[PDB]
Amino acid sequence: TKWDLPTAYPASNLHVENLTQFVKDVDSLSGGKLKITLHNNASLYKAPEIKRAVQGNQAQIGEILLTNFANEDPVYELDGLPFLATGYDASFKLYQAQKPFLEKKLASQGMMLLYSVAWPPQGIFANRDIKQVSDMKGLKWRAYSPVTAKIAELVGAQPVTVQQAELAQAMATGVIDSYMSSGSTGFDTKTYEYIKKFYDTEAWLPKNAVLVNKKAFDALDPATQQALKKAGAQAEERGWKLSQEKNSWYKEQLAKNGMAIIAPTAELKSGLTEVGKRMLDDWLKKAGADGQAMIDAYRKQ
Ligand SMILES: O=C1CC[C@@H](C(=O)O)N1
Repeated sequence: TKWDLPTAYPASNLHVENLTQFVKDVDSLSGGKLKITLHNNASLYKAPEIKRAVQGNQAQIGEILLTNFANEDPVYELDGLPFLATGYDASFKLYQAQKPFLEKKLASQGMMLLYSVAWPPQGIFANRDIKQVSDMKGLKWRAYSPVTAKIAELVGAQPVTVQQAELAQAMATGVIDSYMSSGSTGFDTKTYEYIKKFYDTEAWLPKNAVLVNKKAFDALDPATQQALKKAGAQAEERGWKLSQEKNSWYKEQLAKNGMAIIAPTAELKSGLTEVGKRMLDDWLKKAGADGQAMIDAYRKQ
């Protein structure tokens, strides 16, 4: 059996490095009965397209950024809310709280959640001095999701969505001067050529998820199914591992390259916390009882 797996990120990206090992694990564990071809850097499907591609079984498996789908259902927005889970442990616990509801929602559309891994803690790339939220008014902001567009609007920035595959170009032509993302993305797009500061706000840790079409899964023999699930579990473990481990490497490498890595003032964090509380209120209202259940489970961990 041959499957195709689109990802929106380049070969050098930590999630794709992990996906590369994952496809090798599926081959090895399934004894070669399942071969997955990776289509990287949005070459086959682009970020906004991948969930629909797997839903229709155009690709049997695919990697998405959960928060790209925040407008479709509140469950997708959760790991993009600022100042709710601001480290790897809190992020993993938020994930565990979210997971049953993510799986339920995906199941309603004929998909399975294979594994999910957090991007590194999100900071602000800017050329400006930002000591408080007001210092962000009027920023030419690059969003990578609906939620990150909302955050921009809430700080008075002016966002435009640009996928990572188009980010280097958007910076090089000056359409955007600032954004929130990881040291990972900053490094991989050589953001240091155009933008000189990264405020290490660790505001959230958004996850990617590898989704599988249920019908495609069901067509496989039991051993091959189990090989895929085991490869999936190994991928989750390794992905969280590599995400956290490389985070310090990217920050120090960005510094090597002339970027100022700056811890946020208490004032900047408090202002963004206020934005976060507003967004969580809004989210609870959209999400209803399921939102409350998720937040309760997260707060119990
Ligand atoms: O850290 C991240 C989250 C999504 C991706 C991006 O900037 O598009 N990099």
